[PDB]
Amino acid sequence: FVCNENIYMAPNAYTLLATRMLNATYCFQKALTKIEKFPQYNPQEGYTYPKLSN
Amino acid sequence: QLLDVSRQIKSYWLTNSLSTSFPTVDYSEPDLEKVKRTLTKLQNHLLEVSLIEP
Repeated sequence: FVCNENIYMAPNAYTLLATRMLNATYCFQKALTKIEKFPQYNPQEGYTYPKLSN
Repeated sequence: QLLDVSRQIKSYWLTNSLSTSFPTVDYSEPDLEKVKRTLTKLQNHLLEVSLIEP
């Protein structure tokens, strides 16, 4: 198609869809990355949130 | 969660009433008579007691 001084192959819907799925689940996993395991569990204290100053 | 329920069950085993009053310190029974001397004599202080009489 004439993209004006460019012409392109038409992308699969599944390509961008997979891009969305992958990036979203990546946001989930990334939410599980540099965030998780900071609220350390205790039966008594419960989840804990250590700080130089709370 | 199992740690939670476990701690719970701990509490349930332990929430039972103590069988009776429980031992602490009953050591060294107090004098009956120094008490009497304090009572009497400090209350008899500056008094003309004529013993008991018949």
